[PDB]
Amino acid sequence: SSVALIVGVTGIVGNSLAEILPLADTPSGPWKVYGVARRPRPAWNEDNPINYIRCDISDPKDTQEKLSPLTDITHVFYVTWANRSTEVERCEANGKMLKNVLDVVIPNCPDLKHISLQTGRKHYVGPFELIGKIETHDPPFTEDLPRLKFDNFYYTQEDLLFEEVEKKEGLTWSVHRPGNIFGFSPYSMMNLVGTLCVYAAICKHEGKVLRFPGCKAAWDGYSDCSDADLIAEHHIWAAVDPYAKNEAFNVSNGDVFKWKHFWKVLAEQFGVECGEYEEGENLKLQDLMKGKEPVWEEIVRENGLASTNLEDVAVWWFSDAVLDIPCPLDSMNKSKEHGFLGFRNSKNSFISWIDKAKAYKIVP
Ligand SMILES: NC(=O)c1ccc[n+]([C@@H]2O[C@H](COP(=O)([O-])OP(=O)(O)OC[C@H]3O[C@@H](n4cnc5c(N)ncnc54)[C@H](O)[C@@H]3O)[C@@H](O)[C@H]2O)c1
Ligand SMILES: CC(=O)[C@H]1CC[C@H]2[C@@H]3CCC4=CC(=O)CC[C@]4(C)[C@H]3CC[C@]12C
Repeated sequence: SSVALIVGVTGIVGNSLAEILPLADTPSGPWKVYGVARRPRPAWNEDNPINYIRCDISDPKDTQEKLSPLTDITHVFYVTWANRSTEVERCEANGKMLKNVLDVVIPNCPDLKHISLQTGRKHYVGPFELIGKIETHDPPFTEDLPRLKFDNFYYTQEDLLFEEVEKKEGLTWSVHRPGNIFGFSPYSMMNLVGTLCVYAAICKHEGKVLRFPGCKAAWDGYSDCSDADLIAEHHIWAAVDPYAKNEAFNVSNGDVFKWKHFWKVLAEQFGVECGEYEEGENLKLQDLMKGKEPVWEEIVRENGLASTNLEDVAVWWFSDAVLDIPCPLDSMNKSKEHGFLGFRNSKNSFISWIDKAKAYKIVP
């Protein structure tokens, strides 16, 4: 039987992996699940049969401390990251985080079969600062085209992973590059759905219109996204399928959409009146929601929500970052040609993840 390690279990995809791995019908199930994180176990992670572990993977001592006793690990799911001012600092911080984990697991786990590493569609468009500013390859992005000639901590992590798996015969790897992730995790540093839900709940409480905080290309152009549960199934599939070993795969829901339509979905789900894209405005939730923490705590008590601080639940800079730029699509041909036929209805996923945030009483 298989034993999984989820590096970043309170994450947006780690929480999906924590919910799906111990399922009875999950491939290679039953699954024993260790889940690594720093914070204490929150309230939306409590009803899963997961063996929680508190550890800062940037500290090589706590990583040797907490992970050396773990003997039975068969598969590893690295699904965390760290943000810094420049991309060079992200290469250093995230390379060391992945290295500390692998230095421990590979020798101290005799049955280690697979390591799956989650990167992203930034692999193709470049780091945050350079996005829209550098000549990329032409979309839709395919997995095995040359890397951009710029720094990128996805590149740094991939090279590291390739060297580390060599230290064990029959050790095998996979990397998964999702688009914007539709999922549920209040602790996530990039939870787009949760951020858009809070902005809709604040527009509702104030009687103001849900205005689009982005550009016309995100409003009127084609967009796609990656469902968190679908990314989890994508990890598990590559972890257990030997015809997907040592390969990089995109993972997106399989359909496109326009935030023009999704806005009315978001508007319908919170009772707000849908606003349209206003030209020559360039509205930023980071600016628009400045100093609105009292309004949030007013919403929380008036709707019996869970005790949440606006900063944790809404990452305005991320939301602004995604809606201010056009959406270049990726291709799911390589995954489908290797036998992964999973998919999601992006509209239904959006509603589904909105309703999960409502269900856990994070938004009204
Ligand atoms: N969030 C997104 O929308 C998004 C979309 C595309 C690709 N990505 C890529 O997915 C990968 C993972 O992102 P995410 O968004 O799933 O993560 P996340 O922010 O949603 O959650 C990360 C998880 O790891 C844990 N954690 C963070 N710091 C830690 C540390 N120092 N030590 C141990 N654990 C730690 C957190 O507690 C959290 O549980 C990243 O490389 C990201 O580039 C994310
Ligand atoms: C709808 C949209 O604007 C999305 C589609 C492709 C997405 C970008 C490319 C993929 C992506 C992944 C990340 O983890 C950081 C933000 C970026 C860089 C995304 C920001 C928002 C974009 C541009």
